[PDB]
Amino acid sequence: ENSEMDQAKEKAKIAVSKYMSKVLDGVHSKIVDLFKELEAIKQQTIFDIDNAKTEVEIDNLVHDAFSKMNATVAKFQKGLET
Amino acid sequence: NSEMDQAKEKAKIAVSKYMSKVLDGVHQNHSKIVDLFKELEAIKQQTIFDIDNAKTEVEIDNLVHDAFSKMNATVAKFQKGLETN
Repeated sequence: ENSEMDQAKEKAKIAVSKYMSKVLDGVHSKIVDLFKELEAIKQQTIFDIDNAKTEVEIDNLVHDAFSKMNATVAKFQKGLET
Repeated sequence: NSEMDQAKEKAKIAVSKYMSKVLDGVHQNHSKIVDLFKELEAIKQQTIFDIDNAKTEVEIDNLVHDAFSKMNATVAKFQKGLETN
């Protein structure tokens, strides 16, 4: 009844997982807290995608997760300063 | 001395390589992904400059990590820009 919109949800969920890997690579300790925080954002974004009703809510949810994940890595980096 | 010289060389390369690393997986009528690339290129040159002027090896580290932190914040601002309404 509602394919295509179910593919969009499925690709967005995967993209959120795939991005979390990417933002971990090149990052090299409060890093375990970095893991946990990113995980929290990913879980919360995939839960909200599962409830999205349009393609713009889905896309907004993805790019917001992307934004939050880069931000979290920014605080982490700033925090390795002395 | 020549170990400060080598510490400076290696920091510049970490800043240069990371600028590729941050852009990976970032993909999405038209995006400001060209201004994000000019913005990242700006943070890099500023930082490569500041490394040369750095006094100690603890300052070199603060510089590298501060640059890492700026590039993720820039990418973060770029992603937020991609939302709508």
